[PDB]
Amino acid sequence: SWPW
Amino acid sequence: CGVPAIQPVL
Amino acid sequence: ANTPDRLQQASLPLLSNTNCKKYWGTKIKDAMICAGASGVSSCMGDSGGPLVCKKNGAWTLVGIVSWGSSTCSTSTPGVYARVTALVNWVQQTLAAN
Amino acid sequence: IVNGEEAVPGSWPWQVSLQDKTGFHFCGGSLINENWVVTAAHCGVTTSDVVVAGEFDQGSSSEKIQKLKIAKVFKNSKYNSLTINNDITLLKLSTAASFSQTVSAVCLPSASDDFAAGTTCVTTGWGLTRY
Repeated sequence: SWPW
Repeated sequence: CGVPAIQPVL
Repeated sequence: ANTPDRLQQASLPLLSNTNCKKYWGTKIKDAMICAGASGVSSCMGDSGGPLVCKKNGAWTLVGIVSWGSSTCSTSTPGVYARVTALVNWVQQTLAAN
Repeated sequence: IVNGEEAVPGSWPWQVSLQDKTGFHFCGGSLINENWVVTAAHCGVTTSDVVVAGEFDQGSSSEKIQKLKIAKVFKNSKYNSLTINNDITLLKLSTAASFSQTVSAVCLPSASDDFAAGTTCVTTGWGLTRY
C-alpha cells in the first residue's frame, strides 16, 4: 500500500 | 455548491 | 510512470467496508470508504482530491483520495477518507476560525 | 487516475492542485467555499505550498488560474499517521478564491447521510495514469  | 456551471460529461 | 497535464476523471462504485476488508483486512477503519476495484484506480498524485457522488442534483464530497495499492491496480479498491465521519470536525473548524 | 479519461475543462470547478514552491503538483483538494480547501492530512501541506484553482491543463499558460496562498493548515487532530485514518486537512486561504464559471464549491454531506455500496461516484485529479 502507499499514500495516494 | 455542487452544481458546476460547465456540466461534466462522463 | 505517466503524469498527466490534463485533469482526469473516472466513475467508480462505492464498496462496503465489510467487502473492502476482504482485500485490505484490518487496515480499513470506520472513517474510511473504499471505491473502485472496477477497472479504474486513483493513484499517486490524486491524494487529497475528491470522490463525489451526485445526490438530489448536486455533487457531494463523499471521499477524499487517501491510499491504496502501491501499483494502482484497477482490480483492488482504493481507500478514501469518509467525509461523513469527518464533516462535524470540518464544520467546527470553520465556525471557530 | 489509471484508466480514466480527460475531463471537460472547468467541469469540476472545486478541484484544486496543491503545488510546492518549485511548482510541482503533489496533491489535489476541493474548495468548500471561497476561503477553505479540503485535502488529505497525509499530503503534508504547509503554508509554503500554493492552492491552484481554475486549472485544467497544467502544461498550458493560457488558463486564468488563481494561485492562492495558504494562511494556516488545520490538520484534523484525529488523524493517525500510522494507520492513515481520519485523513483530512483544511487549508484556510490567505486571500479568497474568486468564484466563476470554473471555480466554485463542492457540497458537503450531513454526518447522517447514507452513500450505499454499489452507488456510482466520480473521482478526479492529476495523479498518475500509469504506474
